[PDB]
Amino acid sequence: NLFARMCLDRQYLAINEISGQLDVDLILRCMSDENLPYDLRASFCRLML
Amino acid sequence: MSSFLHIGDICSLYAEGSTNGFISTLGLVDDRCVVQPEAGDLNNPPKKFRDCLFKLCPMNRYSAQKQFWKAAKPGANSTTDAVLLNKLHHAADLEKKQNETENRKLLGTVIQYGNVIQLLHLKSNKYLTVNKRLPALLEKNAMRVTLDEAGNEGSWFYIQPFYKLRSIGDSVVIGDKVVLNPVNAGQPLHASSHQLVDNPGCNEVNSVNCNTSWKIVLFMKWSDNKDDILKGGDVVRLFHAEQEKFLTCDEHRKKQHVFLRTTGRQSATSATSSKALWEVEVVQHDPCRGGAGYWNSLFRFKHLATGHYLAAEVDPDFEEECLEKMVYSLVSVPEGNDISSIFELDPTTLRGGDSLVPRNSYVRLRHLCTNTWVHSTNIPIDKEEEKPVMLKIGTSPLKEDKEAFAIVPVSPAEVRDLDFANDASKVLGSIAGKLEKGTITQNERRSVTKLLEDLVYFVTGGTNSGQDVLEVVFSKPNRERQKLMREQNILKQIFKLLQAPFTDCGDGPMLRLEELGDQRHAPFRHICRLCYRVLRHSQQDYRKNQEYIAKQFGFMQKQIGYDVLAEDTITALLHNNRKLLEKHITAAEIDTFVSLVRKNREPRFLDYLSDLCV
Amino acid sequence: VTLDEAGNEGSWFYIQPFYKLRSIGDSVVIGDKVVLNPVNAGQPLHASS
Amino acid sequence: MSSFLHIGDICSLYAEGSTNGFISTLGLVDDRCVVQPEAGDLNNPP
Amino acid sequence: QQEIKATVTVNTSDLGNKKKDDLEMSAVITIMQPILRFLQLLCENHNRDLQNFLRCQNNKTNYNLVCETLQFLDCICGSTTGGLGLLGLYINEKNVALINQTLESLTEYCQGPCHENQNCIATHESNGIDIITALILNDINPLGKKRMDLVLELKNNASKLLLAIMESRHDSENAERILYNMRPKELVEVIKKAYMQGEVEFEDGENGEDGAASPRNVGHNIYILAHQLARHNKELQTMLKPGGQVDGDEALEFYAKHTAQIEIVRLDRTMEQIVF
Ligand SMILES: [Ca+2]
Ligand SMILES: [Ca+2]
Ligand SMILES: [Ca+2]
Repeated sequence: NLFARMCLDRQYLAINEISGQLDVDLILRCMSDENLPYDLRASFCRLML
Repeated sequence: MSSFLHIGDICSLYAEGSTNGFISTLGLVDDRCVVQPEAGDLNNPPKKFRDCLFKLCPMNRYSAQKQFWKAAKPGANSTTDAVLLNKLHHAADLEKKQNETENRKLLGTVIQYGNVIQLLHLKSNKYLTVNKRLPALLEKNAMRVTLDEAGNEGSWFYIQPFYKLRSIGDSVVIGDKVVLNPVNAGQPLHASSHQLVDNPGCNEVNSVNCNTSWKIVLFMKWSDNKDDILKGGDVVRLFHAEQEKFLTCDEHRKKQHVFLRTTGRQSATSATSSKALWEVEVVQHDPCRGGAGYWNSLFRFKHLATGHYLAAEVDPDFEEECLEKMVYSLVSVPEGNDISSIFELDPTTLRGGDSLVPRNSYVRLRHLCTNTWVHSTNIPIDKEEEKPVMLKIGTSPLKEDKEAFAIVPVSPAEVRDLDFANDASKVLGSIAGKLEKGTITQNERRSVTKLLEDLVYFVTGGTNSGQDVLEVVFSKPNRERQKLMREQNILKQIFKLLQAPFTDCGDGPMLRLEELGDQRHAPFRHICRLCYRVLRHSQQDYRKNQEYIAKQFGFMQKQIGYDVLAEDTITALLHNNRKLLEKHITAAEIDTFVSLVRKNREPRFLDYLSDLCV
Repeated sequence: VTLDEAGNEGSWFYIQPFYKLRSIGDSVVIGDKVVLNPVNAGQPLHASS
Repeated sequence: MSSFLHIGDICSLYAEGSTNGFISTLGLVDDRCVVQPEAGDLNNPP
Repeated sequence: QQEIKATVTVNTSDLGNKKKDDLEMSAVITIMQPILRFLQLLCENHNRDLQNFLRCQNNKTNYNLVCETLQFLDCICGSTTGGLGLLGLYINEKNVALINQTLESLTEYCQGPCHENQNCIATHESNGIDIITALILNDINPLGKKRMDLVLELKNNASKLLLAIMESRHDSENAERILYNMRPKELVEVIKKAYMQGEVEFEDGENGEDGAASPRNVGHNIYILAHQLARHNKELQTMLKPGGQVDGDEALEFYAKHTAQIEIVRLDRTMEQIVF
């Protein structure tokens, strides 16, 4: 949640280095993985957005 | 000539005998009666004379109120009473309305010896009561004389003659010496000689058999106590008409300068400050009589905050400038018995000389001693200041209609609130000073806790009803009371008190932050929680208070996590505030939050620094 | 600004206060300083140089 | 003492400010309004 | 009165938290009942001289016993807070007899067209008349669950007293107060409610031949009082008209067909209108 609120409204100063760890594939795999509770998946959704 | 006493008259009581002096009160937060002998006498009234005034009232019915009060406490648990809660609460309200109706109807009637009366303290709006079940403080076998807001059966008094000249059934004459006997106590009100330890010169007043007589000194007639008429003892603001500024007196360069403050506010009459309040006084032959206001009377203006008197005197600086006009300039003098402090009042329309002065009429001020007229000057008082806000005021022998003032009345409730704020600030400062050394007692803790509860109810604008004070929710709080709490240094004393227990003076702090989890510090946790509650209530939906509090953000960060309710206050401050979060946040606060996460890892710190960047 | 024998719509004036002491609805007192505004012109009567 | 204005009162108008003087007229044949500053003032009427 | 006011004990600890033999009558209180009985017997048979001699004795100082009795009733029944539906916890089994005696004595003060006594009682400074109206309207608890006959006697005596107040006078000087205390509605629902209780008790039979304190008789007295009051209240006149579309009027037609008006002339050649 802190990352998602940190990267709001075109903030490249955080996006440029946070995105280096969480690529689209990893976030999307966290999307599909139903084992995790839905709140973590929602946090992943907002982070990817 | 003299005359009889009447219901509704305002008068003071002068003790005479073993100890002589006017009966007064210590303050709004304290409920003790005091006779001060060295303040003055009949020929020289005390400087703070408006404290010593009482109002004559008839009996009040307290039966239904007694039934409601005497067991409103929790003592039983069934399920068969709420209907009569509502029923006899309505009954008590009806009784209050009936009391007010009979009080209005009976107003003006003559008081005779043997009648039963109640004394209402005008400054506090509290009745004078005697408690027969409680002993006196400094005396053992006396009774306790205090002040109660609503009164009770102890408020009733017999008015009885101290002289064999008068007899029961005779009307009471102004200047008579009487004896005040409570209905339910039977012991005359006694002006003891037991000096109060904490206030020097204060002598306790209690109920015991004695020979003390109370000389009734009139101050205002029942017919002259009209709200729609200017009268002595009122509080007003002298608002300049054309300049659109308020006449204030403020300290500068170790001296008091009276000036016309350059109010930058768009609204002229919105500038509500405690230093712009003036005490109107009508000059009379009797030093202890106030009277009403007439167009041809003589007036004095007294600064409410400092007590100084407004006067015009031969200016010492510009007189030297006259040899290198404005002959005299207004100043504030400490003494008010001189002839240089007296003023003449001039109407702005065709009003008869003998007519009463309307409450909020424009006027012109003429200095009687020099026969000059007041005038507004554009010369700044503070020359060295880059943005002057203090404009000099002088007087000129030439009269003109441009220079006029407005007598803006101030409601008594606002004055009561201001005095309550002053007293609360004083007692909070004293408590903080005592607590930073760790030499307090249990009664002081009770006093400060009930003071903080009263502060909560004062700022929130509500009334006590038995509901919890910590978890109470109100509507939009009173605005002017928030302004008062900011201006009267209540917030400063709250911060000092919050820093007090943990302050170190060379021997170590008297309390430890992580030690608050014990059961032995429950009252201290309660005090801290009440302090943070008043902070949160004060900062709500107000810009100036939020800006004032945000300066102490670095102080109030490091107390989070100890269940002192700093969480709610800090969250409210960061939530509904946008610009302050921009200009009072630096790397220090972020680093502090990061460290607090590192040492005491818990998600709510992460939420705290998450929601302050969005 | 001229003089007309019978007058017309230009003869009408607003009597208005020049001082903040007085307000609309207040009676006019002898010796007061006022402002003369024509009804249909809106420009106060000016004593030019 | 003073009093209020009434309909039907006869009064003069005295300009004050940049130029001060009583408002008057040039004559019966001329239809111009004139302020004459050097004629006099409140203490010395024209 | 002072003893009653000081020694009255209403437990208000059972009064602030819930629905989200003791102190026998004193001698100074017990002696009131013979005093009231004697002062009642002084005015039986409509003795006019002794009726108006108890209010103005034409001496150096005059003591008004009628006002004092009214104040005694007001204080014993619960003062102004009693008349707000709080009569239940002010009236117990001990003081029913005393209140009944006060009501009877007041009635015999007012029986016969003693205009001065009626004006004095109706327009007194205290609030006894509100207490009487509360006795008629509001129910009594817990007396209304155990002792029905005592409550019926209280209601009957209050009804008789209010009829005596409005006895043989059509002036609007005393009716407006009684109308101010109680609105026409509560009158109408009390009249209606008495009817069902009366019919239920009459259906049981077993020697129910016109009991003095029957709820039917109390409702009839209330109806007579409402009929007398209606001359100064058009709304009450409209509500008293029977045959309305609203159900429950059967009480209204029952009472309207058993009420008669006549018109007599007194010995001093004045006309009075009687409802019986
Ligand atoms: Ca005397
Ligand atoms: Ca003062
Ligand atoms: Ca003027």
